Amino acid sequence: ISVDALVQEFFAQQSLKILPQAPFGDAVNQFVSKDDKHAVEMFVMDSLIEDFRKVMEKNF
Amino acid sequence: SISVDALVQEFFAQQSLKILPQAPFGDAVNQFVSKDDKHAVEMFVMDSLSSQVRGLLQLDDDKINEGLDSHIEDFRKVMEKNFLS
Amino acid sequence: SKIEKLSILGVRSFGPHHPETIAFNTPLTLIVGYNGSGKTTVIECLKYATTGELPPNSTRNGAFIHDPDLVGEKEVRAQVKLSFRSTIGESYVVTRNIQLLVQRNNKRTQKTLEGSLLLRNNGERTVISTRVAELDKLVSEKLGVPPAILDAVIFCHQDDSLWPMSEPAALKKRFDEIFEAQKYTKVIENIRLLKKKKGDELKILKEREVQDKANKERAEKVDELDLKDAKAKYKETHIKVETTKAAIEDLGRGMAAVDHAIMQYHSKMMEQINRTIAELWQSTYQGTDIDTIQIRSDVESTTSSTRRNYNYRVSMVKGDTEMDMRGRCSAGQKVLASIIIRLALAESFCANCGLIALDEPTTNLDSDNIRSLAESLHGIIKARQAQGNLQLIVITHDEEFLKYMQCSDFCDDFYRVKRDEKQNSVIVRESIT
Amino acid sequence: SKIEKLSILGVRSFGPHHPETIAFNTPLTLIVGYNGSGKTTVIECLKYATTGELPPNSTRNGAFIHDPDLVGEKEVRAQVKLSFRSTIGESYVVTRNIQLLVQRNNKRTQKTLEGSLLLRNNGERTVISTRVAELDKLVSEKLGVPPAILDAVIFCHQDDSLWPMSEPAALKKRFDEIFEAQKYTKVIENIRLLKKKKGDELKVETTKAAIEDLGRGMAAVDHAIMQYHSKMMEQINRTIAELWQSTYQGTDIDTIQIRSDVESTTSSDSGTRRNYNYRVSMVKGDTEMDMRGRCSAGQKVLASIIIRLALAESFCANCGLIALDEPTTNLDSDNIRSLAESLHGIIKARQAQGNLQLIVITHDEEFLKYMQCSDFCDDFYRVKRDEKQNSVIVRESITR
Ligand SMILES: Nc1ncnc2c1ncn2[C@@H]1O[C@H](COP(=O)(O)OP(=O)(O)OP(O)(O)=S)[C@@H](O)[C@H]1O
Ligand SMILES: Nc1ncnc2c1ncn2[C@@H]1O[C@H](COP(=O)(O)OP(=O)(O)OP(O)(O)=S)[C@@H](O)[C@H]1O
Ligand SMILES: [Mg+2]
Ligand SMILES: [Mg+2]
Repeated sequence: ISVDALVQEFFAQQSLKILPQAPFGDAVNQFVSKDDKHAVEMFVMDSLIEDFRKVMEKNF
Repeated sequence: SISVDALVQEFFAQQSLKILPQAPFGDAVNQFVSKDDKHAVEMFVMDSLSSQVRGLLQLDDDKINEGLDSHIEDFRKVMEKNFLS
Repeated sequence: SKIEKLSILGVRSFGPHHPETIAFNTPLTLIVGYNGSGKTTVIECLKYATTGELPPNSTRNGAFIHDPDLVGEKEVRAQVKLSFRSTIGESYVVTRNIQLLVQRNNKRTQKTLEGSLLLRNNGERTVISTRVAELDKLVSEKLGVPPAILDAVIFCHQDDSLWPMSEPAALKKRFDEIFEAQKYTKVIENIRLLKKKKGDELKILKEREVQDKANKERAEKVDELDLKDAKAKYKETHIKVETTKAAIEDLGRGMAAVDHAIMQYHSKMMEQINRTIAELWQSTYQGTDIDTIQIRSDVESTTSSTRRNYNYRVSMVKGDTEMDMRGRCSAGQKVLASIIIRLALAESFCANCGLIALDEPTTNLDSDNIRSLAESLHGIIKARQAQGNLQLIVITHDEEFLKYMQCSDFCDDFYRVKRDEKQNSVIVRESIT
Repeated sequence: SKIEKLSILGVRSFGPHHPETIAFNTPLTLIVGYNGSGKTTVIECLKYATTGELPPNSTRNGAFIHDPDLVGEKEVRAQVKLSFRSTIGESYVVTRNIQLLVQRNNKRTQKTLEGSLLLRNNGERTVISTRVAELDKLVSEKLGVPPAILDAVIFCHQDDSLWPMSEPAALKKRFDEIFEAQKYTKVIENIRLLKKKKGDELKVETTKAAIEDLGRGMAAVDHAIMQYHSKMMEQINRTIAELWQSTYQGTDIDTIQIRSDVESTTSSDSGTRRNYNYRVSMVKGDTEMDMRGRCSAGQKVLASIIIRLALAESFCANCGLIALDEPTTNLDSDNIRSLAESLHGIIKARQAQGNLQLIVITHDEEFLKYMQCSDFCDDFYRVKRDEKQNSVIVRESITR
């Protein structure tokens, strides 16, 4: 039983449409445990259409 | 079977005081600590002095001039005796 | 002298409709029960009866008192009767009543009702006091035991039973309470103020005197009535002046007298206590880790426009090393040493009535230490029995400890505290064969 | 995730010249000894290697360290070696060395000398860290166990063993630690500020895109936290109820439940902020009443153990690691047997999985017996004091 498992479960219904949901989840866990402060935002800065988001998920 | 109150008495018997009865002095400190009342010791001292000064005022002039310490010495021993009674 | 009987109503696990009564035997009372039976509660009631102090952490929500909600009432009342007799040997009863009320709210409010201390002599009962604050002082005086030590060692709460192992700060406060150190400091300061006031008055009257001296000599030269008045003034002033000088010598010695007696009292007690701890630790503690345990006490003096400051520590010694026990002692070692220290404290400190209550002394102790502790207690029973100066109370759920204790000593009875059909605590006396 | 072996030198009653090693059995390691043997000392060492935390009350004055005075040293060094296995099954070793130095006027200084964590693989060993702060975080990560519960639940000090029964303030502090509540609150506050940060700075499709994502992410964290807390609580409470029912003899109390209470803050910008107040409650018949201030000593110990077991099961990754130091404290004849039986049941149920490590420390005969033979344990450890009064570790085969 997990805490980000529920985070991911939340994004089952509605995809967060222009970031890949799965990389985000590890990112927030990395962000809170690996505690790099910029990365999640930077990850999004690099992130720069439904198809492209799908590709983002596959690559991860 | 020893106590502070008993130990203050022995000290006094070693180094005796001149105008203050010693039994009531020890009772007074006991009352202050046990009966918690703060002005018992002051009330005692003030009484002892007032009693002493009254007796001394009564004394005759010839007696007074020659010695005064001897009379306060007498009255304190009377007070101790009164306490025992 | 002795505590005779205790009646409990509506306290803790005890029902609020029928009281449960315990008769305290001499010189050993054994109380046995399963976990949560209501054994320790008995000791709590004994402390409440004598001290008027409720158990720690039971101060709010009426934790001490039988829950109102359980019995289908809105209010519950608790009454604790303790029948005891003084050193002189006349019997007193102290009754304490507390009510717990449920609010039409989440909160519950607790209030202390009337308490009476009555005296039974001849065929009648006479009220000695109906006022509570008067009760606490009276029970301690009639028993011959100080209130603090009654709280600290005789009826020490199972939750607080390890206090001699506490951090240095807490240890210091408990000892200061036991020794009345603070009250003594207060009395010393009181004497000093009295001395200084008289000292100031002394100066004024002294100078008044020699002024009055000049007037009396002035008058001798002239010679009537006016002369006589001057003579009288001189006598009155010279007398007061000498009286004060005598007062300062007396107050100073009395100051010194108390300070000395205190320090001498403290030192001699510690030494006496320390010797008992050693005797007991050697007799009791199996294991080679420690030969004896001693309390070390240190004094510091502070300067003010006079004060004795005491710090206490409990120490280990095996093979000449002096080791502080704090942070360095085992669980079983903590339990045994605390028991030993309380036993010593009572023997030396308390007026010599063999009153102590031990609640599950066997906590965290191995078989040997259990066997050993029982044997020491049994030894203490045999020596102190003939005189008739011992009441020892043991709370336990341990069968091994039970066996070594119970049969040989003059107890034809012991008490079992079990729960009834309705789940209220009952106190039943089991007759030994 | 297994712990394999622990080697102890110069700590407590243990000598600084010859080390002592304990090998941890599966699924039960029994350590028995007389009072002051040095049993609790072992868990402390187990606690230190994994958490980098010294026992409470032993932080300074080199209380933890075998006293210099006995041996004629100015310095004593204590080292703790723990060889363990990862969740993945890679083999690791963690060592901690500490220095205690004696100066003139009898004053002493205590210092952490060095910490190293190496990996045992193939024939070669590789060092991951010499930094202590890294060590603590990594070992918690490597074992698959959060650092907080290692301190609170897995290796609870005999002195702190009753914490689930402490006053509401302290109890709340402990639970908040276990739930990592503070860190989650900080990360959510962090993302919203970042969102607003970018909003101010404000391709168009990317922006509208980012706002949709950010609202979603913050909502997920907020929702996941609540859901996590509620879920964890309920499974824990069910474990507690079951255990207390199976174990606790006596009819005075039917069950025990942890009650959690919330203060809720409502924001459109910040989502929801939750504050938790915890209390342990009895139930007799239909009535529920708060235990604190109302329970027996035997009830206190038993309830505390049960809360610890439930917490470990639910919170910790399903590796059966827990250490119990004298569980039989203040328990009567019936309750001791019952605990042993419950423990034995727990071992049998959880054994099939294959990874359970249970450590029981005791000096009690009846309790020792029920566990001893029936369980698959082929060995146990006894702790004795030698003539130099140093603690030694002896392994006894029950066969002979
Ligand atoms: N306010 C209360 N109202 C009703 N019952 C209470 C209340 N407070 C406590 N109790 C119960 O009363 C009992 C009190 O038992 P205690 O005398 O403190 O323990 P005990 O008999 O010493 O058990 P041990 O020490 O573990 S052998 C417990 O079972 C509590 O559940
Ligand atoms: N800093 C220290 N220096 C020297 N000896 C110490 C130190 N700390 C503790 N000890 C000794 O080591 C013992 C403490 O070890 P523990 O692990 O508590 O023993 P134990 O097996 O837990 O005993 P219990 O809990 O009562 S069954 C005591 O007997 C002390 O004499
Ligand atoms: Mg009890
Ligand atoms: Mg221990």
